[PDB]
Amino acid sequence: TRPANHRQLTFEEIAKSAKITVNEVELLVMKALSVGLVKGSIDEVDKRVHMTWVQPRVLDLQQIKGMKDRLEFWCTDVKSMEMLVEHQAHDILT
Amino acid sequence: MQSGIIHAAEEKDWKTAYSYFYEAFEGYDSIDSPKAITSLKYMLLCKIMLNTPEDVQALVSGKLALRYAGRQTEALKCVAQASKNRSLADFEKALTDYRAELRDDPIISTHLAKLYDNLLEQNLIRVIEPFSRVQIEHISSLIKLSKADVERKLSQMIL
Amino acid sequence: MAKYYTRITMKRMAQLLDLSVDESEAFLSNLVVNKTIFAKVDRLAGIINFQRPKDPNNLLNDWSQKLNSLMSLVNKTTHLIAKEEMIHNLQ
Amino acid sequence: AVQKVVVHPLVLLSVVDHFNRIGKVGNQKRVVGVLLGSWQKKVLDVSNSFAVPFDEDDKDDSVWFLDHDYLENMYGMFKKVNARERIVGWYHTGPKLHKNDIAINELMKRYCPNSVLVIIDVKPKDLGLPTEAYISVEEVHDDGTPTSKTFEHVTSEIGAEEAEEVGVEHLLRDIKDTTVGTLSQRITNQVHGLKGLNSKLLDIRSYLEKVATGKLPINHQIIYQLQDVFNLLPDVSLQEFVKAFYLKTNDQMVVVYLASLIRSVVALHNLINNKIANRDAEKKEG
Amino acid sequence: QAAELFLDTVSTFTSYELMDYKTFVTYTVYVSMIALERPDLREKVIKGAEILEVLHSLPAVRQYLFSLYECRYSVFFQSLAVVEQEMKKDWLFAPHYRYYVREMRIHAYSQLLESYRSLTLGYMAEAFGVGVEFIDQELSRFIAAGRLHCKIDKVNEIVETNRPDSKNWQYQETIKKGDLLLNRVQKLSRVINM
Amino acid sequence: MSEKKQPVDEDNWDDDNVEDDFSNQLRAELEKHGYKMETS
Amino acid sequence: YLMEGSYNKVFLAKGNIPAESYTFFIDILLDTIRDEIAGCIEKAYEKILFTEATRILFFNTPKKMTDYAKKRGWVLGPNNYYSFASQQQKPEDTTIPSTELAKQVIEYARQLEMIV
Amino acid sequence: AKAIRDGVIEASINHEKGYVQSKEMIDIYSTREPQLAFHQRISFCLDI
Repeated sequence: TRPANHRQLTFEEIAKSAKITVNEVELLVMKALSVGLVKGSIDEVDKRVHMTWVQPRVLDLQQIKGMKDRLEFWCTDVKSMEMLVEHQAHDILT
Repeated sequence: MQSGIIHAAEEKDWKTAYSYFYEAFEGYDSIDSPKAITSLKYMLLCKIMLNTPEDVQALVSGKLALRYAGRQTEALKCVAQASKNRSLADFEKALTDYRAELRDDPIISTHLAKLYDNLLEQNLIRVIEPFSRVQIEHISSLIKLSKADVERKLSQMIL
Repeated sequence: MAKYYTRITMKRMAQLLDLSVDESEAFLSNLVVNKTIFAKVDRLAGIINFQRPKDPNNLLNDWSQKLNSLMSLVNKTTHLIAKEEMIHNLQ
Repeated sequence: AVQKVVVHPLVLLSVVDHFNRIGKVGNQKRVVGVLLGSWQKKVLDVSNSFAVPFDEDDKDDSVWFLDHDYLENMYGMFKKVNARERIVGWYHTGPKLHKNDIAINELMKRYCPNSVLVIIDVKPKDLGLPTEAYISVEEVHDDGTPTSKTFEHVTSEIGAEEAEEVGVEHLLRDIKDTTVGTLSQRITNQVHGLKGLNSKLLDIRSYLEKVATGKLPINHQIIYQLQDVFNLLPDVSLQEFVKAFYLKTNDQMVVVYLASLIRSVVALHNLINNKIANRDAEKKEG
Repeated sequence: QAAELFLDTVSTFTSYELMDYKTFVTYTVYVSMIALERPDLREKVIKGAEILEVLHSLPAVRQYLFSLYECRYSVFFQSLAVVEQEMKKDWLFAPHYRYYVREMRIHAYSQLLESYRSLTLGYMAEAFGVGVEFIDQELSRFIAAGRLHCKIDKVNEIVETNRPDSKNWQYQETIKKGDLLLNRVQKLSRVINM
Repeated sequence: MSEKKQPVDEDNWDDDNVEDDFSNQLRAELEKHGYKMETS
Repeated sequence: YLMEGSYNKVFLAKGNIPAESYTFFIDILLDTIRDEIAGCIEKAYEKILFTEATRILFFNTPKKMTDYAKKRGWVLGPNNYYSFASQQQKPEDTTIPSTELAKQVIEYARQLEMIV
Repeated sequence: AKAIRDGVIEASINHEKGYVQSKEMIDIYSTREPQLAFHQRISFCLDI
């Protein structure tokens, strides 16, 4: 759910959404890393974890609209940056 | 022997001055045991002086020195173990236990302040290693020494 | 702990060892002077950590590794799609 | 098991001339032939080939024919003229992956264990390499059945040879974008490679043609990889990605400044070498 | 380079031009104390018997060397004023006597000041050298001179240091020599070809 | 040659930088210390 | 005096107009002070009571301080000039250097390899 | 104040207390600007 903006959650939030206490969530997430469904790092003092890689899931015909839209401007990024190469690098090789 | 005695008394060349005692012992081989067994002292003390402590055990592990065992070569092996493990009281028990043959020669008396500085800073940099911002009180505790001399001495390290 | 813990205090670890913080420092001393576990401990805030260089190189280097795996990854799906179109829309 | 393949211009033309000598059929014919070669160090090689006679009718498009007498006699002749050369697989002319090429490979798998196919081009246009090779792989899964012998494209490239480079480079004599300074990188990959990423960008857009209108398989095995793409979007320009970048650009332009600094001194010294050639020639000759 | 040519002081001879060998010794120590750092000073000039026995007859120079090595900062300015005074009245050093002690002061300030981070300004008047306003205007013109890497606080009476990298300082002289040689080949480039 | 059509009319640089910083400051800085012995 | 940060001395020159009236010009000189420190009131001014920055310019407590304090920020508060200072958003761009600089690298390579 | 308008110095003046604090802005090495001082001179020496 969390975007690539942060995708960094806290043990207070784990204790909120899983309603399991503070001294069990570390064993839970280390078990998750030991299984390897998730790949991330553990900070203890700021009570946050930098979860990076998730186990991939399935989705319906609605999320392909969002992946379509994220594909969409990613096309014209390549168009827009490549047009500088074609325009400016034209006189080097015809 | 005395080609290495005076060169050790000026501390200029422990390599060749080491080699003079080596040649002295090779001349003392199997014909003069009291000069040979004291000729082990001036080479292995020159090697701990050279701060290569393992080769003491390599030499006395050799069969030429397995013949000439004794109290004083063990009194060199314990010093080699002390500078091997790099701690001060490890050496202080070595002077204390074997004081009758360690603290015996008039030049051997004047080799232990500089070795005390080398081992002082050696165990010092042994213990300073693992950490970050720290206290001087805990390092005075772990060294088991004062705070003024450790503060000034570490200031001599950073200076 | 060195694998998964970026940074931990000098009470949580000692609670995970069920012994003193002093004995904990003796345990973390002889392994980093063995340098078989690299760690940079603290004894004023107790904020100890694992595997912390500065890395002027591996940020952009492993970034370029993600570039290579990325271009291989988009290289993977591309020839996979076409046969899937050919098992429905060939003839 | 197979790393990559090596394709020669001799076999590359050797499909095309046969396509011309069957070019009078006009209507429809794929050029199926026997691919010959070796593989060493798990690196596939293709050096020679020929083409088996082959016809196929559109109604009941599962009726194919390979003259195995034409296989055995001509391969016996090629073994006789070259015992080093042997079978390596097969090929077909490959516009768009014909359907009988699911069991052509099964028809002649008894010759080569990795009986590889090669898809070529007869109408040459792309912005890449129009050379293709799959591999036969069967893997029963939890979303189908048993017989799952699908084809998987092993990566491909045109390999060269010291024998063939002389005659091939004689056969150009036309245009050759050598003098590699920076321009060869700038054009073969900084212009060309971005348009290489254009088509791989566009291919999943062509798959995205199933939102409510396309074919029946929805997701299953397409979205873990794309989910790993958008998972694998790189780091933004805020955290430390800026700082090491200005660090190492800040180191690279130093060396650029050194080289550009010395180059002008070189040309200056040459200009001194030219004015000595001027001033002691105008008076001497007159 | 001058101490580097003055490296030996052993093969050097009872000269015609420095008829005192010991004047040559004073010269090589006066150039060495700027020319080399502590490791070098803490092995070369401190353990040399051939360099030790000739300053053995020197009361002030042996003091002036050991006031710096032995952290005797207050008398170091006194003997510094002596040697700087004679250097002012000396041939071949009178071209650069002001250049000498302006490096000596910032050298000792670097020595003491690059030990601690939170040492205050009022500490240095009694243990280092008298004059709080002198240390004020003296460090102020050196931070203002772009050296002596620290950053002084004023109205809470504390001196703070930092540590810079070897990047921008090493960058600085590169752009200096680059602009200098650019001026050189630009000027010559207009000299030749009319 | 060297005509100038006329319409109108080391040894030094490191020394000159010594003048650049210490232009006019503490010239005879010899007795000010002995004058700060009693004030400081 | 308008060049440097001389401000109160300018009001002393408003205490010394010796030649003639100069009133039509010193009133535009009023206005050019009004927008000036109406503009540079926005600096790193951590908190100021309703005395100092109040009486530096002209106005003690008319609603002209509401005209500036509500024209701009520095909101009327509990004897308080509110120092709002973000200065955070606009840095950390590699992309504009990765556009302009990617232009400039090609501008290097033009006059590096291609004869002109 | 006009040194902040001119931008000669950055940090704040404690106008209430009286002191002028200044931050320690270091590491200009990780900036675009030494590449700018380069880029002024790269094309220059290419031109000469």
